[PDB]
Amino acid sequence: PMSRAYDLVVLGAGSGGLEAGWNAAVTHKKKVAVVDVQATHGPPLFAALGGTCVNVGCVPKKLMVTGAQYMDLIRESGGFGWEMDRESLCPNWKTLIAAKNKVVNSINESYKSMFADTEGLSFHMGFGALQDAHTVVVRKSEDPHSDVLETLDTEYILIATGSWPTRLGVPGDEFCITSNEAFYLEDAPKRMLCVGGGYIAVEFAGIFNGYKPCGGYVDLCYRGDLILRGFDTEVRKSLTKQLGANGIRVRTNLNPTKITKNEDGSNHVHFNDGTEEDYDQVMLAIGRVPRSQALQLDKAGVRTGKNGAVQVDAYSKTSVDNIYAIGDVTNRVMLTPVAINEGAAFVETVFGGKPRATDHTKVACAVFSIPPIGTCGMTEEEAAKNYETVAVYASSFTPLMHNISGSKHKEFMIRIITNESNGEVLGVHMLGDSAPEIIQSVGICMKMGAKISDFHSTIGVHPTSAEELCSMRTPAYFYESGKRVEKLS
Amino acid sequence: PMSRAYDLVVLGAGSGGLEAGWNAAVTHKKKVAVVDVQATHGPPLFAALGGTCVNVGCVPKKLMVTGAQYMDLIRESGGFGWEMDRESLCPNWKTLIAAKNKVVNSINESYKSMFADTEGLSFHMGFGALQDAHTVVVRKSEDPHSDVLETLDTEYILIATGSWPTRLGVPGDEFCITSNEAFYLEDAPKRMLCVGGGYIAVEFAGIFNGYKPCGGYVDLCYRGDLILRGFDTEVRKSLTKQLGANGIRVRTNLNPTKITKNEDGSNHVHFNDGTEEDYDQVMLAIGRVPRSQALQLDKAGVRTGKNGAVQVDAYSKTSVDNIYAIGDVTNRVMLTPVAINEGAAFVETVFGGKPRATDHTKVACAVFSIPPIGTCGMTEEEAAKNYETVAVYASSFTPLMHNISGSKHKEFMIRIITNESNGEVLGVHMLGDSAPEIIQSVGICMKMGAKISDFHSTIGVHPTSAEELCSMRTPAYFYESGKRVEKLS
Ligand SMILES: Cc1cc2nc3c(=O)[nH]c(=O)nc-3n(C[C@H](O)[C@H](O)[C@H](O)COP(=O)(O)OP(=O)(O)OC[C@H]3O[C@@H](n4cnc5c(N)ncnc54)[C@H](O)[C@@H]3O)c2cc1C
Ligand SMILES: Cc1cc2nc3c(=O)[nH]c(=O)nc-3n(C[C@H](O)[C@H](O)[C@H](O)COP(=O)(O)OP(=O)(O)OC[C@H]3O[C@@H](n4cnc5c(N)ncnc54)[C@H](O)[C@@H]3O)c2cc1C
Ligand SMILES: NCCCCc1cn(-c2ccc(-c3nc(CCc4ccccc4)cs3)c(OCCC3CCNCC3)c2)nn1
Ligand SMILES: NCCCCc1cn(-c2ccc(-c3nc(CCc4ccccc4)cs3)c(OCCC3CCNCC3)c2)nn1
Repeated sequence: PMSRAYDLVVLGAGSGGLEAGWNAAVTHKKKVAVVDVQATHGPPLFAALGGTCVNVGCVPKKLMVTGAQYMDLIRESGGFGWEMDRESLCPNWKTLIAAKNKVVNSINESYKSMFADTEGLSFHMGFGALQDAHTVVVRKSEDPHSDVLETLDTEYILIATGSWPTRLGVPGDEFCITSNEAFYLEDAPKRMLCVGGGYIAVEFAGIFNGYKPCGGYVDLCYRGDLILRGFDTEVRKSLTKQLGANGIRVRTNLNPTKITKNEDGSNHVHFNDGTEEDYDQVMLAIGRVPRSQALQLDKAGVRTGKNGAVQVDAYSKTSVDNIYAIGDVTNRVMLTPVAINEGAAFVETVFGGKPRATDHTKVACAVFSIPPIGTCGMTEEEAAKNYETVAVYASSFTPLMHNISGSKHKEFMIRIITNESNGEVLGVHMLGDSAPEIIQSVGICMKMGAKISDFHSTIGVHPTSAEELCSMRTPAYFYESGKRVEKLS
Repeated sequence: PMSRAYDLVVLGAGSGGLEAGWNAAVTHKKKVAVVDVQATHGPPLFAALGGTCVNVGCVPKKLMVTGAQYMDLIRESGGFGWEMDRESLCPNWKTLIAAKNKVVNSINESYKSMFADTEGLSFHMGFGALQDAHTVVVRKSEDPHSDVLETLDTEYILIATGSWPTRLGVPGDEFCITSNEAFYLEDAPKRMLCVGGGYIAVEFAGIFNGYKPCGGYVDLCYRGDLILRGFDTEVRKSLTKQLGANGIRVRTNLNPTKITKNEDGSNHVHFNDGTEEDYDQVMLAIGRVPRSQALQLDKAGVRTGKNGAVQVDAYSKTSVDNIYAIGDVTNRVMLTPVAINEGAAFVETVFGGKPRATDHTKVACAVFSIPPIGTCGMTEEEAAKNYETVAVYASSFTPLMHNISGSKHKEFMIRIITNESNGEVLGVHMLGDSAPEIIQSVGICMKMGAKISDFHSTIGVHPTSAEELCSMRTPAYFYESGKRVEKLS
């Protein structure tokens, strides 16, 4: 049947969008249109071809986290007998950004190669918006009276417009920055305030701390008692302690009430406790909400809810049968590899014939803090709620190399959460160098329903930090009927 | 029954010995005597309380590998904008050794605490030798006419005397060093020749290369075509290439015929090809044979064979019923965690009542080369022999951070070997930073009989090097009836 210009229009050329578009085009010879707002990373729109991850997320972030680590690694080299002037050690921030821009730019460039070279896959630059269930309009600007560039007549629509940082909404909010603006800063700031206690706040605290000029400092300021909500409690306390030792002042039960601009350019910040303080820059990392607010979803009749989240079934389908939505715009787990899996499972479902729903349980993630976190599965707090009897295995050690490096604060931590019944591993929570690498392969065991038996029965790899997974036999303590107990009934 | 001084005498206070001794003593309240030749690391005997691993193996080696990495890491920091004088960058070897000695010393010290503090576990310093099946004699020196220090009357004997470096046996052999002597060298050598192509040769090449003074160099000289026999062929070629780029000259089908001492202290080395060359030091790493040659095993009638290996059944028992032998002295897999498992499984078998034999299949190990290797299970060469149909998955990439670091030679490599029949994963072979950490948890999956299905069905952790395990769906090529084929019948 030769009806409609495109089989599939994809709003958002990000992690979810491109996977879907590319699969649909090459493996199922479908005609696929992919809409995004710019082809290259940067202000004023930030996101681009490749999406948030490539342009202003996972990729550039980890490049910069890697950069800031050299501060620690250079300190540490001295114990191993690397004499070299430590007074001459101020990192050049401009050289880092240049390098990071070069790398992101080459990815954007390799995505233009993809489109020109791949048959039946076209890229449409502007602002997508629905008109009906079968029509997506592309505009110059997001202002819905902007000149219309293209009207894409399509059989299926896939909404993959991702998410956008949330603002603080107080007198002074417009003088603060976010992840987006942080990546283009001309100079590393001397006096830096990271507002928030989520993984972005923490990762960027670590970056700024590494790239701070001589005499500078980083405060991390959080609404609540303990940073990294929904992470292992003892891992969060240990990281709080290690950010401290690395020179990051963590402040809790603290919220800016007001920001005003000083004469030199810096920002005055009033807080809850009465305290006033001056910062060269103030970065809000207080959450990310879906971008559905300009897609005019009301017009097509696709179902919205909790903060513009696209209401979606297991197979990613909206209220309208031909319109699907994946990634951060759905407001489930906001990770790149999830969106990629949802997009892959969308093409298999609709165009493959072979239906599949993404599996959201025990998906491993990481925090690229200094030091880093690797986690997969559930905290002991939620295990003790959903499970009769729960064993908590726990082990903390300092790798011998830190007796030499001077970094004696760098406790490596592993906690495993069990179902007593059958030994099943419900959660693994690691803090320390290499954790994100180790957890990936933990995530495979946990997928295969690994019991604690399966860990301690594995011959170890010496000397390693991971070999301590296979040395955890005796539980530290338990939970029967969701209350902590010294020992088991 | 109150008969015999000790339930158990353990010749060798190493990885195997101490595990066995300690388990027997605390968990089974047995009376345990542990014999070793000195309580502290160092010349002229090197090994000590804690064994080869703690004193002159895994532990000090990795400390020094960690040290040498700083050479690369400091180079790499520049791309991320770490300005600092690179002309002022010669590592102080004396500071490294001091530090490494401090660390090993504290372990030796913590093992004396263990003995004094632990009831029914005594330490007997000298040279063990059998007299009969129930009597171990301890002598001042290994000369079997040395003054006798103790006669230990015992019900069970456990031989855990480990192994010892092999010599080259040519005119000049006595002027060369080994792993043992390398660890106490007063100065880092300017012109270093590592003879051998085993993991020790390669790891030490990397150390010397990091700690070489200004203008110095390291040659790695190997008998055969390709270093690291019994490793993935494409991993060995890739590492050969990366040692090259890191400044190590690899030489193959090359063997020293003769070494003589020069006037200044250096060594003249004649080779096969006719070539003569001068080296400040020459380190032989050409294999390790059991220490059974002074235990006078002939007297007790315990069965020897291939190079003094103690002939042993699955449960570690010698020809004599009450005498067992574990670790490198058996000449199976010569790794610390194996010996520890054999010792643990000896105490459970004999003293526990609950018999168990160590499982030697798909045990993950690592090479602390620069860059490092993580491997578990079988090469495609032996898979293609023992299996009808074999799939080989393979992927090589350069992490984006090396576009910035300048280290563009640092290809990260993963190869998986499958049984086509059922998808089972028979082998995983990784080269690159973090590999030894990643392989540990691969070793758990492979223990649980993971299929390739189980890998690619796992949501990935972004951005990571390990997430490329879960992105390998299409085999690179196969093997039916042990011959390589482009594609499958
Ligand atoms: C600072 C930061 C760090 C992160 N680090 C990690 C990490 O380490 N690991 C990880 O797994 N995840 C990480 N994430 C999360 C990751 O970026 C997202 O989960 C992922 O990008 C979501 O993919 P998506 O397909 O939902 O949308 P995106 O990848 O965000 O793609 C959405 C695209 O839609 C476009 N778009 C928006 N509106 C329109 C419109 N009207 N018309 C057309 N196009 C439009 C945007 O320009 C954008 O390019 C990070 C996120 C941030 C912000
Ligand atoms: C340089 C090097 C690096 C290594 N790196 C690693 C690594 O990274 N990972 C890994 O898993 N393995 C590694 N190994 C291997 C590891 O050291 C051995 O596999 C392990 O130590 C074997 O333990 P064992 O119990 O068999 O004996 P050992 O640990 O060697 O203990 C034997 C002990 O017996 C004592 N002894 C000898 N003869 C007598 C006697 N007559 N009387 C009394 N005592 C005696 C010795 O003094 C010694 O202390 C390495 C080995 C070397 C040499
Ligand atoms: N007519 C059919 C045959 C067409 C055949 C065809 C391929 N390309 C083509 C073009 C590009 C890419 C990519 N590049 C990156 C960025 C990688 C990068 C960039 C710079 C430096 C280092 C690394 C991610 S993806 C690509 O990968 C396919 C996978 C998918 C994964 C899901 N997302 C989209 C890409 C295929 N050009 N022609
Ligand atoms: N009467 C019964 C109760 C006795 C109770 C009792 C314990 N100790 C005791 C004493 C020592 C150690 C060790 N230390 C290291 C070295 C660790 C180290 C050293 C320096 C710096 C950093 C790290 C390895 S092991 C130990 O660990 C038990 C496990 C075993 C594992 C198998 N090998 C032997 C030790 C127990 N002292 N008193």
